Amino acid sequence: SIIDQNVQALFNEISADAVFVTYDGQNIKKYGTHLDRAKTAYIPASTFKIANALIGLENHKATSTEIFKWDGKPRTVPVYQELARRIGPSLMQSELQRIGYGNMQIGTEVDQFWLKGPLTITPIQEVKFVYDLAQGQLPFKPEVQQQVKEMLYVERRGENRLYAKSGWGMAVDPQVGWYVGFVEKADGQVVAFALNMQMKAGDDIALRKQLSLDVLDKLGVFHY
Repeated sequence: SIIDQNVQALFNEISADAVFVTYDGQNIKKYGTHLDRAKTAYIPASTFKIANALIGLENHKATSTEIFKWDGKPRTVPVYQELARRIGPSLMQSELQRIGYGNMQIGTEVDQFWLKGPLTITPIQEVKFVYDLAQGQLPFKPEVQQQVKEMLYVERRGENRLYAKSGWGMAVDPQVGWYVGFVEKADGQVVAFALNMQMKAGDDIALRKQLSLDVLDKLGVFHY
């Protein structure tokens, strides 16, 4: 109660339209200025990178070394567009259906469907997806799930490990901002999370991360 309250107090300090969803395998919890956002569908933007990498590796369209290398070039970080193209529309479509990702619609010959639509996904879907990833519970090779996990690795605090992916849909209006991830605790326990907020042009690039970390701190889940 008092922790939930204290988190709710935090969202007074900023005027952004936002939700923060957590999932621990059992309960969805929702915090923020506009809780309706949790069950609203938005374009994944670069959060799609999570599905693209999994699908690419599972169907032998890239190795993890190749993806890790592409991700680390002098250069945020976007979907590996060449890999999406190697997967191709037919396979992407059937793989997204197979795994149940968002609305599972990519259109027909849409180049960057994660940026333009028609693909969308709720925060609640996002947070359950990366939870499944964290626990090896997606229908992919365990090795593939582990190597996608490590692509998302941000930070360690003790043996509490933070994993995250940011997104910013600049081509939809209103624009959408994502910070999706999970904290894998030292014991083994996992708390998945999703920041979803409305973005503007000229907004601070660092705010999604910093707001998420402040929530995770208040929640007792991770102390950056």
